[PDB]
Amino acid sequence: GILGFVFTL
Amino acid sequence: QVTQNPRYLITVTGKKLTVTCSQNMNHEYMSWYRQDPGLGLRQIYYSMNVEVTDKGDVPEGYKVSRKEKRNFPLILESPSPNQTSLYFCASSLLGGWSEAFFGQGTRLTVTEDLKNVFPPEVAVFEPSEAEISHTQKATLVCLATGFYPDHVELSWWVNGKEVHSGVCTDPQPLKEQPALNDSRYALSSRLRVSATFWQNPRNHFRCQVQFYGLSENDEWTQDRAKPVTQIVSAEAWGRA
Amino acid sequence: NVEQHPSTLSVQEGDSAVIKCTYSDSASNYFPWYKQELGKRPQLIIDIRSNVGEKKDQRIAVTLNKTAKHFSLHITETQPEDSAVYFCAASFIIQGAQKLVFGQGTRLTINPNIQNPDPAVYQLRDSKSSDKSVCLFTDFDSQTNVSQSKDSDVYITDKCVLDMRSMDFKSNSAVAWSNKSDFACANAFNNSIIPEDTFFPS
Amino acid sequence: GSHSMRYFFTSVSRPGRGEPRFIAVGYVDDTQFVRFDSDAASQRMEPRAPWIEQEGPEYWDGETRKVKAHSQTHRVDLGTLRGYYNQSEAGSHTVQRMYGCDVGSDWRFLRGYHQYAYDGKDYIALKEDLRSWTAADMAAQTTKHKWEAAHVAEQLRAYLEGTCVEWLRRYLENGKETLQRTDAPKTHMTHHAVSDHEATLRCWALSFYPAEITLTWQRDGEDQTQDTELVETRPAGDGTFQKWAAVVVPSGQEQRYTCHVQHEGLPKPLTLRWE
Amino acid sequence: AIQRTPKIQVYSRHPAENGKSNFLNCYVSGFHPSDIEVDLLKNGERIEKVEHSDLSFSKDWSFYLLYYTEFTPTEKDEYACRVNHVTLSQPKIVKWDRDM
Repeated sequence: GILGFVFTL
Repeated sequence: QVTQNPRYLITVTGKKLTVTCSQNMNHEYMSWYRQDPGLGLRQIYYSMNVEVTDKGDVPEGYKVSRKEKRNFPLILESPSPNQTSLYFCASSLLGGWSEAFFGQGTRLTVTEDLKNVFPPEVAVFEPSEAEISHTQKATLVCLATGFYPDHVELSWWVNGKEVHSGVCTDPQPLKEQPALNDSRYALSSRLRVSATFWQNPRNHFRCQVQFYGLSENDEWTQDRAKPVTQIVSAEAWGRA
Repeated sequence: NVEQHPSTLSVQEGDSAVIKCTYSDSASNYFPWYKQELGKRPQLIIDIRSNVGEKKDQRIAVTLNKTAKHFSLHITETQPEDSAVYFCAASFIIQGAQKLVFGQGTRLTINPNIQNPDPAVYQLRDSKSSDKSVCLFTDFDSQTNVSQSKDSDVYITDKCVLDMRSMDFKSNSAVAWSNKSDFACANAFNNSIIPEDTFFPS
Repeated sequence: GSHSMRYFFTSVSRPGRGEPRFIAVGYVDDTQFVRFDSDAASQRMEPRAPWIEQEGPEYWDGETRKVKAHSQTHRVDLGTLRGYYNQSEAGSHTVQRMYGCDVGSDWRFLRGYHQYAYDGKDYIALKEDLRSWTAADMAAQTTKHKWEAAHVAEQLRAYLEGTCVEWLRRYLENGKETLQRTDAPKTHMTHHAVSDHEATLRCWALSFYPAEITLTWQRDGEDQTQDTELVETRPAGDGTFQKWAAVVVPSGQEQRYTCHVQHEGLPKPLTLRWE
Repeated sequence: AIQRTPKIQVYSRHPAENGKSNFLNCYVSGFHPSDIEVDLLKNGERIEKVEHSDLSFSKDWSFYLLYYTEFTPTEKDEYACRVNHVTLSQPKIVKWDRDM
């Protein structure tokens, strides 16, 4: 399973 | 910093308005929130970067733009009474991850009719001789009544200087007639001094209320004085 | 959803305050607290990330249970300046973005510890008019609750604390008024509100 | 022996400000098991291995919502990067991202990865300590500094050392018959005449798993890479891999040359010779 | 930008045995950017039913894809992969040799 948070560069 | 204007605003229903938000913080992320009693901070729209915009949880009735990094205005094409609120712009280095830097807030009241706007009447009530005798202290009370909207700032001035010691003002105004959707408001404050200080007739105590009202440009056709932004005061002098 | 209850909390000066938030999404990974003084903007005071169970900053701290999905603000040794609305948030993915979702807020009030209570009701006259007065309930201990009026024409304010700093003196008060000429102060500050030892002349 | 889980993400802008294409794939070892393609109809994370299909709706819905957020993030990123590199909106550009974890034979965390490329070049990477970042160009420093300040690495570290490994372990167990197998190479040599008096010898390895393999040529027991051709290990299409190596030799000297095959499925390395 | 031309391999899934069904593969790798056209040819013509893998990439960030279709090798029929990429002035054709 993949990351459960995201963040912009 | 994050720069949000205006601090106070009155509009009639249906008349387009824009609230500005500017930041010079080297932040890509900006957002708009609405703050209402019991509901916290609800997101209207957000912008992850220049020319990127996305709806928040309460976008209806609002629009935004992000043509450059520093600015993120909020547009209300057709203001509704239910858009009466406290609006906050915020910016962040990384949305969802870091400090939200808030603007000062915009307090917007959308009114059905400019006729409903009224400045405060202000009165000062003098210390009781019973209190003076019992406590050697003296409490003044200021009452500001009959204003709408609830956009006021109350201060006390003693011998011409603003004071904060011995003061407490109601955090929130009272509705004079709660069932009315345009109920005018009242607000109280106390200033307490020494009985000795009060008993000097050269001592001067002024309750000042700054009211944020109608602008220069607003039309006004009623016969009472136009309820523009103004200061309304009452004052008492000490009594031996 | 991020839930913050209670809406309101009163604590005595010097005691501790605890404010709790619950959240729905187990993936939430950032949990900040914002303080909003009356009339002012929200400001971040402390935060925590999900890799940590407690973080402190002297008097204040945040504790997190990411399994049970709740977290709390702790304020120890409260000071009057701690009086404010506090908002929690949780960050999680909503609608394709990592988003701070705010709770509803908690209004914290830090009440004074009244040294020598001297409850009293006074009537105060307008500097200008002959016919206008207000009522002042003052110098009561901080556990005293003040009801609002159930009368159309009687107005009663909430409690307010003033600090006469040069005297090292604090006092509570509430104000009441009415336009009915047969109004008496007791119609607002009745013996169901004021204590038995209340000084109430005239 | 050792195992890995890896996710690969590609976001590609087209000229003219159109909406980018986003493709995500996930691998356990050398076996793909999921996909998301923005071009496809479903708009869902989809299975690409039999052992993952048993996962329930909360999986698929959850992976879908997360991957869509990945996608959305990268769409923004493509714009942001154009800014950072002072690029026009005239061309097509690419963002790539990979992350995942390795475990040892004991299935304990060994290593984690989380890294980006822009237009095919390294942009930023999480270092091996999972606590710090590497970014070569100036343009990427802004990102490093954002992510440092927001403590992104701490959160990635918890996933990579933790969650990631847990998933990998789950997939290894549930996909045991597929993933925990070793398929030893089937080998053979061919011979064709070249020119008037030379011959190509080609050493073949087929139907092996995993993909890691070594093929080498010796002349009279001396390793040789000269006049040697080695192709990239390639997918057969059935979950196994293929590879070959060739040498060109003078005719009559074929028997000097030996091909050596090494693979995990082989008890001992193999030697082949043309006869 | 970086532009990297694809490596190309054309081959069968299983050992070619004339007259027996098989799969024809064209593996392209090591290319950048990702846009690429790959056709499998039978006697010079594009085979219509052709599938491909999901886009992925290698450690060095270069891309790879597998294109594939059912086929039956014969003695007579010729097969090939044709590749178009920004880096190629004209399409590149790689003929299938059953021993490659």
